[PDB]
Amino acid sequence: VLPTWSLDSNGEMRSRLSLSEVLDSGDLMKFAVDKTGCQFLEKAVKGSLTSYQKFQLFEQVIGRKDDFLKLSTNIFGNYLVQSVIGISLATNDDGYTKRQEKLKNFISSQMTDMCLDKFACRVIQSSLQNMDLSLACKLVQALPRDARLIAICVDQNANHVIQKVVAVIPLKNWEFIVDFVATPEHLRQICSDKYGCRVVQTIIEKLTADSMNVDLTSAAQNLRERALQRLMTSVTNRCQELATNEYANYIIQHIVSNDDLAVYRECIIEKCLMRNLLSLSQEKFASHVVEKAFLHAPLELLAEMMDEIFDGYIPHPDTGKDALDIMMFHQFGNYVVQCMLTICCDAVSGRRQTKEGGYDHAISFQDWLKKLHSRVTKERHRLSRFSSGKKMIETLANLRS
RNA sequence: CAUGUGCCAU
Repeated sequence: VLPTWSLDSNGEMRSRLSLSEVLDSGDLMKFAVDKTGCQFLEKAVKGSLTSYQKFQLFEQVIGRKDDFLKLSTNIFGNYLVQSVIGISLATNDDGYTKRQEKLKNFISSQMTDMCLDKFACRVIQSSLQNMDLSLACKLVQALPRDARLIAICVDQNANHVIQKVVAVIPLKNWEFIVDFVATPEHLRQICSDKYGCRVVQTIIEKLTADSMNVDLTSAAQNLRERALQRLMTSVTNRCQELATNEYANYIIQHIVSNDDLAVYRECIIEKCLMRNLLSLSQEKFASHVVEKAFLHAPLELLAEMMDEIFDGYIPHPDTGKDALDIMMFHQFGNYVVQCMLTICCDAVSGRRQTKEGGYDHAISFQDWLKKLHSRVTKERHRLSRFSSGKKMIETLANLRS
């Protein structure tokens, strides 16, 4: 595959082969897509480069559209393109603006195809990270705004381009991605997907006013807050679909677990989880969300949650004597009951705070623990047959000390 | 029932 003027009598490259010989020969494309040839170029381009060698490298690697696209989508050549891009941005000569402008053009024209390509998406992320801000923002504007943007968010490779944008580009230049994701149909498709949920999760974290965003100005905080409220509105409106989904349940858990998103935790608990705890506790994926709600709900909402379990309506009653008995022995609900019991034991033993709003809720935790202990005592025979039941009994048996 | 799900990609 390599041109014969570069091989040995054994079929390998000559030791005294130089970078200028490859650049002057016009056969760089044959080396860059070859295994051992690309690695020669990888070592060569990181040595000392004369003015003309940079001239030749820039032209042949990032100066021709078809050659640039062909190398960016190659299993080996994509590494060479990333190396030359880095050299081009560290070489502040005359054509520093021409080369970066041309590089923008080559990428913008084939933005969707290279995002979806396993190897060219690496060129996108490297360019977003190292290009000047004003140039990197032009690549962001080149992202599609239709159904192709959904395919990017759910692609195994293209989703990292969106994650890179979120990480290194200011929110002002990718706010349209937030409002695209917050569109209900797009949110449904994206949050039902393995890679799409990580994209939405990364967006939520960046839009959170936590310790990592304290460096923002007031204008950047206001912009971030408005984008957060819009996205949270769509998330909370589809909370039932998301909490029960195999992938989106991690997003609802993150929101409920994050103190810096407390307003949306309480919104999720009321609009979605309340009056549905019994049904959701028997769900494979939503039961994890119910555990998080019990762990992190404010004490006023927690009291309503406890009261819903202890004296809750069972519409269309069949099996189980009450909601507590159903959950106590259900294959998934038993983890919720263990969570309820551990919360109450931690509160009674001074391991969990019982004061909120200035008033102590210890008397309520005492009442909930008394109900659970009374139930576990009367059910001890059947609980002894289950792993969960053994742990519930031991939890109450260890609180005696 | 000694029990119940991910992303982390050349």
